Amino acid sequence: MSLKPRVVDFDETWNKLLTTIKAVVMLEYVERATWNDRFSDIYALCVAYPEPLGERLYTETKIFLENHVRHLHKRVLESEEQVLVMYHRYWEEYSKGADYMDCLYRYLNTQFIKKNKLTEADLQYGYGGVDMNEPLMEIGELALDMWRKLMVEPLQAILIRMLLREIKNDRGGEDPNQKVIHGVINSF
Amino acid sequence: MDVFLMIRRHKTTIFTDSTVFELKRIVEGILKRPPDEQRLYKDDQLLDDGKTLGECGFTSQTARPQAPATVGLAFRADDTFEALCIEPFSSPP
Amino acid sequence: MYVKLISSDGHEFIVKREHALTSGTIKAMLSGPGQFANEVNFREIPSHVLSKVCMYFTYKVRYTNSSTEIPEFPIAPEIALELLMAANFLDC
Amino acid sequence: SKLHRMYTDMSVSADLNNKFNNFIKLGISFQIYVLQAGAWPLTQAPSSTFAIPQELEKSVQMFELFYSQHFSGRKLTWLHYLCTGEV
Amino acid sequence: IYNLIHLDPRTREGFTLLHLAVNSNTPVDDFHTNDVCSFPNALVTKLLLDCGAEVNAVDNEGNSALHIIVQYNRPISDFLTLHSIIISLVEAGAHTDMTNKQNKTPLDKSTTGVSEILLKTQMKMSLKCLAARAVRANDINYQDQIPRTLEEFVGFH
Ligand SMILES: [Zn+2]
Repeated sequence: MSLKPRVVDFDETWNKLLTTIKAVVMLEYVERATWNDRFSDIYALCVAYPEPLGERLYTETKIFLENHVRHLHKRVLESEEQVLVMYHRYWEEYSKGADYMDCLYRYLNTQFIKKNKLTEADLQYGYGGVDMNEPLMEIGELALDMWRKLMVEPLQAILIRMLLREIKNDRGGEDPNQKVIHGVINSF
Repeated sequence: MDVFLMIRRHKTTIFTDSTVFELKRIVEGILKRPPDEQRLYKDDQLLDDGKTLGECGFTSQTARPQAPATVGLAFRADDTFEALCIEPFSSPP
Repeated sequence: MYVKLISSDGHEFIVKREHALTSGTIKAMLSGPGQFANEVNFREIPSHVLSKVCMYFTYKVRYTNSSTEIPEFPIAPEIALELLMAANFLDC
Repeated sequence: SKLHRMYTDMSVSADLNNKFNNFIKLGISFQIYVLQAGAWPLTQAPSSTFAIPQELEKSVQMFELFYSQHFSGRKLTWLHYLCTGEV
Repeated sequence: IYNLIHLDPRTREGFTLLHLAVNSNTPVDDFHTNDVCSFPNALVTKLLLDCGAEVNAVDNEGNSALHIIVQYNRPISDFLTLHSIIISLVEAGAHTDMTNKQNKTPLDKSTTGVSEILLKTQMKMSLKCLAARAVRANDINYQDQIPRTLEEFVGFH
């Protein structure tokens, strides 16, 4: 049976996984059979005969996401005054990519993360936390929290200033693209 | 009607829950193949089209949720469907 | 309305999709770019255990909060361990 | 005390009727009551088993179909001599 | 309340907050037994669950906060409270079938009639649990064959 705990190369498996991951997050077409085959590598990693390897995979995915968001931040902050129309493109891409990614890590979410996840109850009434650590979170939660942490905070003042300025232009009567502005506001 | 039934073609299995011709029409809709070309061999015995559920002689006791009634279907082979068998599934070691 | 399951053995089973959506893993697999238009292939599951899983699907479909005794699901002795293993990867 | 449980009956009956539509999601217009047998002064048990008309049986079977799920351990009592309908 | 449930308040026999709350509260006395602090009450357990106490807290006899509820003696007394407490307990993912030492299914240890039926209204059938019971019925090696997580799961059955 190929569903029995076994020994496989973590690095070799990650090499093959990253190729599919990069195409997925960019909303690029991937072969359905390849998707189905990759869906089993996650379980193969999560149950390794010597020792479980989910911990390393978590940080590896985190660092890949951080590298990609850094590249996107570079590209966006390079353009000046075109951020309005640029924002929508890669926000649309990243949101769908995050949703699909959260779908794809379902087993890791269900069997690993929730056990060490912080219960919402103590995050509310209990408090009880002051450690210098980031507790394990959902993959989509990682994606969104990181996206807020690393991109919107440095580049918020100029965006809000130009949105307020465009509000005056609309008060003048002219109507810019309502879809783009609505999506930008809804992103908040 | 409320009958747990299976169709077994070579590398093909169909699960479905009151005449034989109705089932032939259903499997035609499933596989887009004419119903008269296909035919049913219950225990290697041809089943006439229009044979209702009552005269099939098998009721709820045979058609079980856990053990559905299995039916062999001779799919059309050139003119007519004869001598067609499903490959048996792999047994545990 | 109907979805195809392909085992590592090679046998193909056609099932009503409303039955199939009982297991969360199958629902998640359909979600994403692989919209398949459907057919699904598992590279490691043998045919017989997947057939037992399909019978579990339809048996759960038949009786849901139904009144009176519910007939137990027969289990073969040897395949018990394989069923326990295959429960996770489908998360049903 | 007996008067107090009179008023709660209507609120209970409305709740027992509002909680009657979930799992269904007949050909007749069906509006009915669900009463608390322990409260109402309707302890007259029906001495005759009135055969329900077949047209109304589908609703009656529909009625007892769902009462089990969201009302567990509760037993229904049918007062047919109080139910009315339009023909 | 949260800081207290975070440390383990476990007594000598093994009981926790929930176990004391659900069963008969013996030491009620000196006007605490009168007009206040009715045993097997629902609101206290609801508050405790909301604060985030562990649901399937293991017991030295494995009553597991569910086998206690069924052994409620007279069910008609505070029957609605029993219904509400069962609804709350099945909420938040308390495994329905849990056996410690000898197989103690909550259905079997229950001896109060209609209450049994109430539990039947809340069970959810899973292939995993059913297969775990089937394999437990036999004596099959399960060491290093299955993944790590399901050893504790097969062990529960
Ligand atoms: Zn179980």
